[PDB]
Amino acid sequence: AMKKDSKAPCVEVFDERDGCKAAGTQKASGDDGFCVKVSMKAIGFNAAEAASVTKNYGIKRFGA
Amino acid sequence: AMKKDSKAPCVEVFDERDGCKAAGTQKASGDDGFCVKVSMKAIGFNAAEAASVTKNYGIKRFGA
Amino acid sequence: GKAAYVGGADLQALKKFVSEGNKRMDSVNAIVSNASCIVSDSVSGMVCENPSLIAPNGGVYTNRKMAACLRDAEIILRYVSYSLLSGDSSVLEDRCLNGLKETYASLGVPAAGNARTISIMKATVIGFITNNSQQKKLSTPAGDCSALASEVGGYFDKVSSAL
Amino acid sequence: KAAYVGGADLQALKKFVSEGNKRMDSVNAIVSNASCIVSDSVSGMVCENPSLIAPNGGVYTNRKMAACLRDAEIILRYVSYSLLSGDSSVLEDRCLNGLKETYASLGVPAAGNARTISIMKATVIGFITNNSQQKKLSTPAGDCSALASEVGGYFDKVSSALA
Ligand SMILES: *CCC1=C(C)C(=O)N/C1=C\c1[nH]c(/C=C2\N=C(C[C@H]3NC(=O)C([C@H](*)C)=C3C)C(C)=C2CCC(=O)O)c(CCC(=O)O)c1C
Ligand SMILES: *CCC1=C(C)C(=O)N/C1=C\c1[nH]c(/C=C2\N=C(C[C@H]3NC(=O)C([C@H](*)C)=C3C)C(C)=C2CCC(=O)O)c(CCC(=O)O)c1C
Ligand SMILES: *[C@@H](C)[C@H]1/C(=C/C2=NC(=C\c3[nH]c(C[C@H]4NC(=O)C(C=C)=C4C)c(C)c3CCC(=O)O)/C(CCC(=O)O)=C2C)NC(=O)[C@@H]1C
Ligand SMILES: *[C@@H](C)[C@H]1/C(=C/C2=NC(=C\c3[nH]c(C[C@H]4NC(=O)C(C=C)=C4C)c(C)c3CCC(=O)O)/C(CCC(=O)O)=C2C)NC(=O)[C@@H]1C
Ligand SMILES: *[C@@H](C)[C@H]1/C(=C/C2=NC(=C\c3[nH]c(C[C@H]4NC(=O)C(C=C)=C4C)c(C)c3CCC(=O)O)/C(CCC(=O)O)=C2C)NC(=O)[C@@H]1C
Ligand SMILES: *[C@@H](C)[C@H]1/C(=C/C2=NC(=C\c3[nH]c(C[C@H]4NC(=O)C(C=C)=C4C)c(C)c3CCC(=O)O)/C(CCC(=O)O)=C2C)NC(=O)[C@@H]1C
Ligand SMILES: *[C@H](C)[C@H]1/C(=C/C2=NC(=C\c3[nH]c(C[C@H]4NC(=O)C(C=C)=C4C)c(C)c3CCC(=O)O)/C(CCC(=O)O)=C2C)NC(=O)[C@@H]1C
Ligand SMILES: *[C@H](C)[C@H]1/C(=C/C2=NC(=C\c3[nH]c(C[C@H]4NC(=O)C(C=C)=C4C)c(C)c3CCC(=O)O)/C(CCC(=O)O)=C2C)NC(=O)[C@@H]1C
Repeated sequence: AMKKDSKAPCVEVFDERDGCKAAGTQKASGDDGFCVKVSMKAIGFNAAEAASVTKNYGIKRFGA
Repeated sequence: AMKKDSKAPCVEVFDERDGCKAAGTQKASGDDGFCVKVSMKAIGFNAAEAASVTKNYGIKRFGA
Repeated sequence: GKAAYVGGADLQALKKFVSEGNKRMDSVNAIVSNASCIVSDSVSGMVCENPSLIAPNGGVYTNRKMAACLRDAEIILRYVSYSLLSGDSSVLEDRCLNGLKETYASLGVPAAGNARTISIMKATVIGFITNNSQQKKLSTPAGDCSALASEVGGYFDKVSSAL
Repeated sequence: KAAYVGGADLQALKKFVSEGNKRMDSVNAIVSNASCIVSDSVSGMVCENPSLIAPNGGVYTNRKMAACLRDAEIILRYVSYSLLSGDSSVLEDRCLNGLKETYASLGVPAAGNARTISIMKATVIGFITNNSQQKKLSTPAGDCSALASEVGGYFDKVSSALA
């Protein structure tokens, strides 16, 4: 059931085939540069983005 | 001197005069709804944004 | 209750188990890498087609109500992004939609507003996956991602129908 | 760690710097749009000189591009802190002191830095003077010409230090 906890699956997709590596981020084993990370996190309120939409909803963007 | 540690002052500005308050955020004394927060944070590398600019630099956005 | 990290042979099996694995990872990446603009453009579109939503005591009048709505749009988008990663809607159905229609009837979250936000999110995601997005294109090998655009379209439709 | 300035603490601060209320809106405009400011300025650098991303150009490969985007944000944030405090002593000491010499070592091209800085400057001033075309600031309407001149001067400080 929908728990009213604001939690959703946050997916991150990594393609590090250029060889560049950040200290501390090797959490899994592989030899191809690919990784997918999934976690459940609470999605938070963003007053700054709320403010921006409230002010700017009437402007068409992105060629949309 | 510039310390080569990527740390910069991250300023946050808060205007909560509508009275909406978040549990666990009264970090200073005041009830007029204004606050400024400053912390020093290492600014991180963003490969996703790097990839996007590499692909999309030639598109004029935002009616620039 | 912890982060799952899938790489190596674990990920190679996942990508064989789902159809069109490599294009599917790119499709997921497009949704999550653009999550903020997808959400903001869709909720903005809700309002500009029906601006009484932001009139006094309207559905997203005041920053708290607008913030709650942007949050919900993101929650829904991310359950859709996970359905596309895994290729089934079990988790979307059971943990996002199940009981959501009834929640929104009590709180006064209007159905016609939600349906427009969802349709715009679907249209925006399909535009990225098909490189019909105009301000940003995906950085992928060129090809046909129409099947995957259709499939993600069905996940969004499941949300629409549920509401 | 974090310092928090509000109430009487903040009320006196808005008193020792000019146009306290417009000033705080101006800072909020920089930090709330930091990502788009940085990405539009580095992108314009490259579209004006696309050899910067050709093989072994200054922002060729994601690492070099990511490092440049990072530096543009670092510089943008030290400028936002200058506008908050009404002086540039922290920018000068912690950001600019030693930076031209570090860049000439690493070969970070001065021409490109100079253009990133000019676009970030034009972008910030555009927001503060209501010349941004996609998004406007959520503020009372009025003239912020003086504060645009001041933040312009801090950007000019960076350009001269790195020229
Ligand atoms: C994530 C932002 C984005 C980038 C970057 C990009 O390149 N494209 C992006 C978004 C995008 N939006 C759409 C489609 C729509 N957006 C809206 C809302 C805006 N239209 C308005 O009238 C309005 C208020 C004035 C807006 C704000 C709408 C209505 C659509 C079409 C949805 C529909 O009719 O069902 C797309 C899809 C491709 C396109 O260009 O339309 C994309 C990629
Ligand atoms: C933060 C993103 C943004 C929003 C949202 C908004 O409403 N305006 C925004 C940005 C913005 N950009 C500028 C000015 C410039 N941007 C560029 C880079 C792009 N020009 C290109 O030719 C190009 C490659 C194809 C780019 C990408 C440039 C060159 C400028 C002009 C800088 C100058 O010297 O004048 C502004 C300022 C106001 C304007 O629209 O020009 C803003 C607000
Ligand atoms: C080199 C500086 C690159 C760059 C690398 C970064 N990766 C970051 C986070 C990260 N990367 C992975 C995938 C990696 N881990 C694995 O186990 C495997 C496969 C087995 C791979 C492909 C993961 C899982 C993560 C998240 C780690 C976590 O969740 O704890 C990263 C972020 C660090 C930061 O936020 O500053 C970086 C910088 N980024 C760049 O721009 C250049 C191109
Ligand atoms: C009600 C749900 C609002 C909303 C509230 C949030 N505020 C968040 C963080 C925050 N707010 C302040 C300012 C406040 N604290 C003070 O001490 C004073 C003045 C003396 C005031 C005006 C601060 C300093 C902070 C940061 C707290 C910290 O340093 O950790 C906040 C968290 C955002 C998030 O977690 O993503 C929220 C949700 N946000 C909304 O959308 C509605 C409109
Ligand atoms: C619609 C989705 C897009 C489009 C996508 C295509 N991607 C193609 C090949 C491809 N993508 C990746 C990266 C992906 N695989 C992973 O495991 C993960 C990270 C965990 C990532 C982000 C790879 C490795 C490949 C194949 C090898 C390569 O060329 O480097 C592709 C070619 C057809 C195919 O492989 O099925 C397409 C069409 N292309 C488009 O034009 C739209 C906008
Ligand atoms: C260029 C900067 C802008 C422009 C800005 C204006 N702001 C004006 C008044 C004003 N702004 C705030 C919020 C601000 N003060 C704070 O303490 C904080 C958070 C710590 C922030 C975000 C307030 C409270 C006020 C007072 C007046 C009111 O509530 O209506 C303003 C009016 C002139 C003046 O007060 O000096 C202006 C012009 N306006 C523009 O058109 C450009 C884009
Ligand atoms: C945006 C397109 C809508 C709109 C959205 C609102 N939702 C509000 C409160 C709310 N939303 C949920 C469901 C959300 N929580 C979850 O855990 C999940 C799935 C895991 C989701 C999809 C809940 C449980 C709640 C109430 C508790 C809470 O807010 O945390 C809301 C505020 C309602 C109120 O103040 O009573 C809004 C405005 N509103 C609109 O008009 C558009 C159409
Ligand atoms: C972007 C507009 C440029 C571009 C920038 C690059 N900078 C690179 C490495 C780098 N940057 C700094 C200074 C930075 N660190 C700090 O602590 C502060 C202020 C407190 C700043 C502004 C340093 C110390 C370094 C080297 C150490 C590090 O990266 O942590 C960089 C990579 C250079 C290399 O790999 O040798 C680039 C590409 N490059 C361009 O072409 C445009 C003009």
